[PDB]
Amino acid sequence: STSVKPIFSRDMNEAKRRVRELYRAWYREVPNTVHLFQLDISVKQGRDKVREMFKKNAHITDPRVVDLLVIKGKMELEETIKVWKQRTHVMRFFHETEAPRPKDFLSKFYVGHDP
Amino acid sequence: ADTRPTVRPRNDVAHKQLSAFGEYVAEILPKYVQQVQVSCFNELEICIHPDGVIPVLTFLRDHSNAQFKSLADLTAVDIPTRQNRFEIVYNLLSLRFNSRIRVKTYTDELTPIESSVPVYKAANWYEREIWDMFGVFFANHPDLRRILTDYGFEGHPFRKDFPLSGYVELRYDDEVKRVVAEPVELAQEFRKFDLNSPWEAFPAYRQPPE
Amino acid sequence: GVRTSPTGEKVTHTGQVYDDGDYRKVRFVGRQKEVNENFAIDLIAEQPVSQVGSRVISCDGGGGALGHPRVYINLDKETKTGTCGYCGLQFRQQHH
Amino acid sequence: EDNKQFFGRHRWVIYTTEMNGKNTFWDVDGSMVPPEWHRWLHCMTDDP
Amino acid sequence: QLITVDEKLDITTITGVPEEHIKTRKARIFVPARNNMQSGVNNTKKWKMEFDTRERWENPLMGWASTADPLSNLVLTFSTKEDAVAFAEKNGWSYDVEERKVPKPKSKSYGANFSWNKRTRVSTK
Amino acid sequence: TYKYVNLREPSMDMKSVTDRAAQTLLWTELIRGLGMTLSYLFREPATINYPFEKGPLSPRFRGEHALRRYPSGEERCIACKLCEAVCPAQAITIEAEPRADGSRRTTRYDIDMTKCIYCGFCQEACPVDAIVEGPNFEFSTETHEELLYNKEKLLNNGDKWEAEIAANIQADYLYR
Amino acid sequence: LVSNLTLNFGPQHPAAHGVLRLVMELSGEMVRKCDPHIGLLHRGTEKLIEYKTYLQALPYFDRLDYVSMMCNEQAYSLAVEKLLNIRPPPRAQWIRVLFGEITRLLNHIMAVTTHALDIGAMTPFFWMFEEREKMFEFYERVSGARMHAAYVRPGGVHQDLPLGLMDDIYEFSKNFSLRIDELEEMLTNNRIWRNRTVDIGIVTAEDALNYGFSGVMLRGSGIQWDLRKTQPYDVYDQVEFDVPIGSRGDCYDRYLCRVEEMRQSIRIISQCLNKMPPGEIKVDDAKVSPPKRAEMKTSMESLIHHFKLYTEGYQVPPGATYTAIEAPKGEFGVYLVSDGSSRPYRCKIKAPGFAHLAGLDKMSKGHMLADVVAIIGTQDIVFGEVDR
Amino acid sequence: FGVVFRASPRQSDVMIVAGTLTNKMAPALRKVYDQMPEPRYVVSMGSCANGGGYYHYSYSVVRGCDRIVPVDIYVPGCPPTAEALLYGILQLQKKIKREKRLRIWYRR
Amino acid sequence: ASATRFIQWLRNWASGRDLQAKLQLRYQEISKRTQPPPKLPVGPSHKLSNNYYCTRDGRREAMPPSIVMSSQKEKKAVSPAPPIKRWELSQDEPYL
Amino acid sequence: ASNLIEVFVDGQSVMVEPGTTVLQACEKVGMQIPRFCYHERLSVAGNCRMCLVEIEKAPKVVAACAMPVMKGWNILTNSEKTKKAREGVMEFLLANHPLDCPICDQGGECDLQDQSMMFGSDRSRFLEGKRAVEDKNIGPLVKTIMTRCIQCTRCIRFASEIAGVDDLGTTGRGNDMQVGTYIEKMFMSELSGNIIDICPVGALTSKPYAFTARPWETRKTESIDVMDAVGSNIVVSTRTGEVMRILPRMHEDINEEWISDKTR
Amino acid sequence: LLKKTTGLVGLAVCETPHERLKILYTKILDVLGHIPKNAAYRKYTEQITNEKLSMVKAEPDVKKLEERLQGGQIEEVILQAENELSLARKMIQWKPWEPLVEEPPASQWKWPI
Ligand SMILES: CCCCCCCCCCCCCCCCCC(=O)OC[C@H](COP(=O)(O)OCCN)OC(=O)CCCCCCCCCCCCCCCCC
Ligand code: SF4
Ligand code: SF4
Ligand code: SF4
Ligand code: SF4
Ligand code: SF4
Ligand code: FES
Ligand SMILES: [K+]
Ligand SMILES: [Zn+2]
Repeated sequence: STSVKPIFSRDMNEAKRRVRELYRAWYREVPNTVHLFQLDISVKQGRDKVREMFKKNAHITDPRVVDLLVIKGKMELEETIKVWKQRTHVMRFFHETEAPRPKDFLSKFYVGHDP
Repeated sequence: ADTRPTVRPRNDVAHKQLSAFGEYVAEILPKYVQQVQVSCFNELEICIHPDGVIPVLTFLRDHSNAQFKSLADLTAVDIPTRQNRFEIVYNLLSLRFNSRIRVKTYTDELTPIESSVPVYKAANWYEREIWDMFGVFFANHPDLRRILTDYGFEGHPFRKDFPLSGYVELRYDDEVKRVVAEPVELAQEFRKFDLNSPWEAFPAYRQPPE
Repeated sequence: GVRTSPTGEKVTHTGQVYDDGDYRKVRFVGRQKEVNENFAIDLIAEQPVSQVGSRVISCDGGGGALGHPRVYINLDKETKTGTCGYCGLQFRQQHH
Repeated sequence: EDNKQFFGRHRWVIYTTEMNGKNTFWDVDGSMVPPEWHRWLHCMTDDP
Repeated sequence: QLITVDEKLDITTITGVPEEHIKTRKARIFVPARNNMQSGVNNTKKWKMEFDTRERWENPLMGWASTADPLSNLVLTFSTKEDAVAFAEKNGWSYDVEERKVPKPKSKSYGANFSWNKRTRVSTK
Repeated sequence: TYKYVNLREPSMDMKSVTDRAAQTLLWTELIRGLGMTLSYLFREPATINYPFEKGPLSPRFRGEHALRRYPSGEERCIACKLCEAVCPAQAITIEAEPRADGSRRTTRYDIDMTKCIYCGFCQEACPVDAIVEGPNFEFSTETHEELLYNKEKLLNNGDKWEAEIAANIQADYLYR
Repeated sequence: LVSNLTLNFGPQHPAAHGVLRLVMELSGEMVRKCDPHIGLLHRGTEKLIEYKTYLQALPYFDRLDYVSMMCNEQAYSLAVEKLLNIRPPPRAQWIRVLFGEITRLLNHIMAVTTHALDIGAMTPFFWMFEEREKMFEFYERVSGARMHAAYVRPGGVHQDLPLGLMDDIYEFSKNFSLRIDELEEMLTNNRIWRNRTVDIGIVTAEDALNYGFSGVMLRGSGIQWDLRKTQPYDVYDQVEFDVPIGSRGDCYDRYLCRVEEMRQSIRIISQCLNKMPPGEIKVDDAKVSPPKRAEMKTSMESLIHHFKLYTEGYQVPPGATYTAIEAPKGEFGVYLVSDGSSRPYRCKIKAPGFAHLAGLDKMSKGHMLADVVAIIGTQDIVFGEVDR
Repeated sequence: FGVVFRASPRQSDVMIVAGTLTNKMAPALRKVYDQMPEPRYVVSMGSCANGGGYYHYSYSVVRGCDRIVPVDIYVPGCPPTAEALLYGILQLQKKIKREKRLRIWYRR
Repeated sequence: ASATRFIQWLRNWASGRDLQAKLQLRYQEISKRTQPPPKLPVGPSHKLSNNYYCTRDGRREAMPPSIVMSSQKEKKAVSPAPPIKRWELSQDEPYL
Repeated sequence: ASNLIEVFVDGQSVMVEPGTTVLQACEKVGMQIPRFCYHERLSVAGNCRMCLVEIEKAPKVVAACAMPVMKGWNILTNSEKTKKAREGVMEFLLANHPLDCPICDQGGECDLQDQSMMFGSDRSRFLEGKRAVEDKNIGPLVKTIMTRCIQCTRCIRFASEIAGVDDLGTTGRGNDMQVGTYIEKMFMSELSGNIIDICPVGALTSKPYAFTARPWETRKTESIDVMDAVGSNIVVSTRTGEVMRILPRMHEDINEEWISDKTR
Repeated sequence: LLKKTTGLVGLAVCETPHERLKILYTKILDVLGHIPKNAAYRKYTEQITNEKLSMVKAEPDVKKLEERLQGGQIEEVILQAENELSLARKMIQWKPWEPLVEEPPASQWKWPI
């Protein structure tokens, strides 16, 4: 059928409220994190990442899935605000050490058998 | 009890009893109970619809003939083939009657389960483990978050389609003066053996063919 | 049975030795390349062929329960000998 | 050895002041006991 | 009580699999072929899902077989072809399907070994 | 059966109470504990003077893996890969080919000693008593690579401890 | 919340039970909320076992409760035998019960000594740890490994006791009762010990059952329950011993249930050195327990089995089972599914500590900070079993 | 020998990494290490600390402390006997006895 | 077991016990470290007749669970088992 | 059609065309009677007597591989009368078989091995000595340790009917019967390598592949053959990123389950 | 005659077990009225509850009454009695007697897969 038990919301309209609230939550918080964890990146970049993280799941349309992303998002937010994470965990969205993997076909053909 | 030392002596007394107490429950709570079966080595199982998580456990904790005060264990078992992949399990010990019984339900990735914390307080941490390791969500949980996995860890490791070695591995990079997580590459790949045998072992459990 | 390759590295019984051009052999600089010099394929040729008077003879590496599993060796073919599967000792039917 | 001592201290060794062309007057270590004695000194057996 | 959802189910954003191992890998669904060295058919029962092979390279030090593919050993079992596929779609893995190839029945007749005027007449036993 | 470990009801007679009073105001019980320790000060300590003495072991002890030989000299391992198939930690890597004389023997035999758990399943599985755990337990190294044994490093242990590995099995193989 | 403290055990004091990162909230000195963070020692045991044959998986169980080694192995073995529908031989069941109580001595010696170490009473640690050594030698001589034996196995044990072992085990048991008295003479009646334990960490009987407590966390609250006397498994229906019971359900009682139990084991060991029967030590069924070497090296039918049983392992009928034992810490138990092949499909483990630790917050309400030290110890927590 | 039983992190000379090292616990390991006043020697004890031991292939295991700190001695065994470890310590003492800190300085 | 006569009295007086009877150190009561070879017995299935495996096969006996009540396909009330009988105090030492 | 008939497997009805064998009757319900001599692609021989099964209400067990079914039989495929038959038969096969599993290439994928576990007993009473045969030499591919043979007459039948070269045969009688050419000959044929597959025991084994690997440590990657335009289906078996051997993959419409030597 | 203490911490000694039981047992019987007779819960709860109620009246002394109920100490039986009331209350709103709410997919409980 199509009926399925809801988690928190009941339609895309309800969900976006949580999502929008979630962005509000993160946006206000990135500045403190940068000072709190003595990070070495600009408050501009931190808020850029959050927009990137929110942008990677735009095409999601099932209300139930969007609920989970927020719940995890809230959980992940709780850890940072409460400083359960550590300066190592926060910097793990940036990949300060991994080399820039080329995306063009030609460069990939040079390096390895990567499909 | 038979003079076959290399074999487990049955116990028909406890097999009849738990059959009796099984029919008993199937009649009290027919709203939810989908199936009750007893294993040949004297264990009782109460398969239920997930909705009846609270009524069924509350009944077994308080009823005069149940008195299953203690929740021995609570876990999950993934099964990809089934549509409802996960399968929650409750093992309850009744100190009064010196007996055990197992209650099983089902769910999937999205559909949440009703938190049973109100019935047993023991089920608080267990229900985070299930959420932490499998990804099942428990509605109205007092406090739900990863317990075993690492902060920022992504994925539910005890799922069947989560690779053993994982996806990242920490190490120390002197350039950034901190531990850094990188894609996992192994000096030696895990060697998957094919240990099965191509011959039917137990005729009893044979399944019907196509 | 010990030999030294033109590189200056003794060859292991398996028959592996880094060629002159290879770089990995740097790992032995300042240290030594461990090598066992009791080449088994040599110490098994020294042993003499035992002469027995039956078609079928059984070997278990000596010691019984402390050897390899018991096997039976057929010695009819005089164009060669009979060799144990596990231990390698050879047998021959005498004067036949 | 001394058999009047409690089980563990009856048997002891005094390493050589030189082994394999190295001065061990002070720098002894537990890997300087040849295997034959190694079994007796650890009480793995009774016959030296 | 219950909401109505019609969309195509998908969970790829709530599993934590890096995108590099979603849009690139090619899961494969099939019924394993019987090991030809034996005769027991009790391994061509269930449906297996496995992913394509990738690079394995000699370790510089010990010559071991290294790799950087987390899914190399991953293998899932299913009871039916449909369940196997329904696991691929909702996980967003491009997949191929192979039809089961069950042996065709055959006419076994001992007496055919001795025919008055046919070539089934054997010559040794 | 059962028994109450703490259910006493101290008598409240004057002598009884004065005892408890005599206990509190004079630290009698605390003194009694000091007596016990003062006795240990006059007992021979249980310290063995390692390395000149060694804590006792038994012939079953599990130590450094090693590869044995027949009395003739031939190798015992025949690349049956049972030890490799049961080693729970998968620390054994075998690669064999027919030998120049046609025999069945290994070419690669590495026992990564940082994944071994010294379970002992390897020697339980070997059908020819080839791979055995010697009694040596003092081989700590100064670099990681030295703990990645290869076949040459295993035999040398065999050709170095056989004077004791052989004796132990003689002592204990009957229980197996 | 006057001030919240994230008490971390990074500089692990000599506890040998893992490191606990504890998140608390002191309203001055009281504790208004204690929050444990445990995952530091989660290695994925419950997921590795999916890739191991039933034999290969056994050593994992020596590494959950690494002070109760053989006890764990017994739980895993009982579960598999029950699945396999086979019964070990009586001599093995006595050895397992013999060692199952020797381990209980090893475990309780660890709990009391460390628990007394965390509170500064240091001397008893050394005295009793000299008894552990001699107790390891018994572990050493039957299996060859001082700590992790893998001795017990589905279908019995591995090897028989070497000649002259039981003479030593008897000798050890003879003197041990004096050792405990050397201990109770320090802590039992000492006023300082009572101050740190009396009326601390009180748990009501009704709450314990709901919170899933098992073992001495029950019997402290006066509940009469011990799986040996109620659901016996190997022979425990053939030994006389009395189950200690608490009265006030605080730390001091649980210190007396444990000390009392350590005596009741000497009462059981004494019995197992007398009732031990002659016979073999593994199920006489060469499709489950591997055959003797001498028969492996002589008979074909046996050689095959030594082959399959050490490469493919032994199948197991499909089915699920929950099996629990009165492990020294609590009710250790494993829920273990099996799909018919040689590898378990799932192995949930019911570590006794995991339940107790959840109850840490409940017991530390309205207690000073230094009591959180005593409360953790009295639960007898080892983080190998908790996180797995 | 001189090896006191317990020493705080800041008074220590040698760290003994006895036991497994899960990812979650790795960051605090380094943090403690960096706080050790030099000279500081690290001893890896057991199979799970040399190379990740039994749990080598697990997702939440660090495959040896040497990934996280520079090790000086590797004590093999699961677990090493108490006497095996004691040998490892007595191995370090000899290592500290072969240093030429002054001589190297004298010839710069 | 070497402490002079005087000291033995002392530590006996302090500890109050008689420590010289039960000594924490082992001196001679230990077994011999070199025991004679054993001869272990065989199990009940070691025979030569009337020993067919099918009659003593534990694994094949087990059956799938009996489905007591399946949904797809005056009476009294029964407890899971009779209530557990009260435990009796210990006559050996009912109170510590 | 009406030609079908009803037969019972452990009380369960099943429709089978007339002339179907018991063994094939039990196939349609998912049961698989053991078998050593019988190959569905080889002429019936019925000599291993390892497939003996009990038909209810009859004194003598019939050999499923050959005996056709009859209207309304009840094939007791698990009765204690059938089991004792198999343990007895499996006992004889291991009477003179050698203790070669630890060095036998077939070890780990051996029907005599597995079927011994799942059907045969588990301890031996054979107190005598064992037979021991000389080894032939029939080509630079098919290694042959004929001590391990069990006179199943697979290699013999396959060569005659499939390959078309009848150089294989039985020469002798009784316990001294042997399999070979009786002369110094090489059984060289474009399909020669197959006899390695069918030989259920480790008698015939690939010489190039000898001693290199064990069946449990190889990853089987189903693939295709390109040596010739026949497009044979194969199962490349790799290990640690290296090809170790090649095995046929069944495809009834192309190559049944054989592949030419060049492919192999 | 009254116990100095039940034994189980957190369990005070009751003074009027019979009156307290009769009140509670009476209340339990009261609630069952609002449950349809057909419901198996009612008939089973009544059957046992009546058996206990009779044993309350007949035995005049506290002690032997326990040996008739076998629910351990007398206070526990009261505490057990309270639960049954609280359980009986909740059953009204949950309506267990209703038919099976839903059926599982075809192969939900099939095992082994
Ligand atoms: C006619 C004229 C008569 C005039 C005189 C009349 C009075 C004389 C008789 C009374 C003398 C009283 C002596 C006073 C000393 C203090 C004793 C005391 O009361 O301490 C009590 C203290 C706490 O009391 P508590 O045990 O907890 O009882 C519960 C109370 N609610 O408990 C404690 O004491 C705690 C002890 C802490 C120290 C323990 C560790 C050290 C113990 C070993 C050292 C023993 C002493 C060594 C002496 C060295 C001398 C140089
Ligand atoms: S002791 Fe165990 S883990 Fe170590 S190498 Fe041998 S089999 Fe492997
Ligand atoms: S060591 Fe033993 S078990 Fe391992 S491959 Fe060699 S012979 Fe086989
Ligand atoms: S298995 Fe061995 S190395 Fe690993 S944590 Fe346990 S004792 Fe340490
Ligand atoms: S053919 Fe089979 S039974 Fe015979 S030796 Fe080879 S593996 Fe063993
Ligand atoms: S050699 Fe192989 S195929 Fe030929 S008869 Fe013997 S077992 Fe059968
Ligand atoms: S399969 Fe029937 S006799 Fe061979
Ligand atoms: K073959
Ligand atoms: Zn030989």
